[PDB]
Amino acid sequence: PTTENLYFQGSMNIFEMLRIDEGLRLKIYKDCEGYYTIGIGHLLTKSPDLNAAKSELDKAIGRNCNGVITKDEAEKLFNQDVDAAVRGILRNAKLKPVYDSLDAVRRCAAINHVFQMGVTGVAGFTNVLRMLQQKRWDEAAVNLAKSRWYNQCPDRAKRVITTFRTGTWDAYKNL
Ligand SMILES: Cc1cc(C(F)(F)F)n[nH]1
Repeated sequence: PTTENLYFQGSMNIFEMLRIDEGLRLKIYKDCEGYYTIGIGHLLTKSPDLNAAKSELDKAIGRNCNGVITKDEAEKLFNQDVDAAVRGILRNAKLKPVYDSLDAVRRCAAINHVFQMGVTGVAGFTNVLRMLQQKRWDEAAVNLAKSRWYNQCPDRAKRVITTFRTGTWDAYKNL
């Protein structure tokens, strides 16, 4: 690896990781599962009612948005959502010990996974949790690739799975 390649891990963190997986959109859109989304992966609601999504947006941002936000507002919401996912892991009796056992890069993959799926969803991968704690990375990655989370929307999940496999940032290189 070049001097520049060795610097690349210092440029990657949970914010950059999720920014790649979720993208950045300033207008309400439907995600791969058809849920109204905005910003960097902010799920507004699971209701099919666009009006509900706009109401949630205005609540979340604190002004009359009519379905559009600024980059700065997207980033604020993004930071709040990342903090929520981290807090969700750390207060959970099942996730915390697994997360604690992980290296820094795999901890990012964990926060990412919880950001995407929510705490109970993630805690439901009983076997994968045990595999991660036991450093059975290949098996963990194979089992993650069976999940509806990955299979329903592979492009959003694939990088995270690879990261659980390797504990490196390689999946986020050369976009
Ligand atoms: C499958 C899984 C476990 C985890 C965590 F949060 F580290 F426990 N995140 N994703």
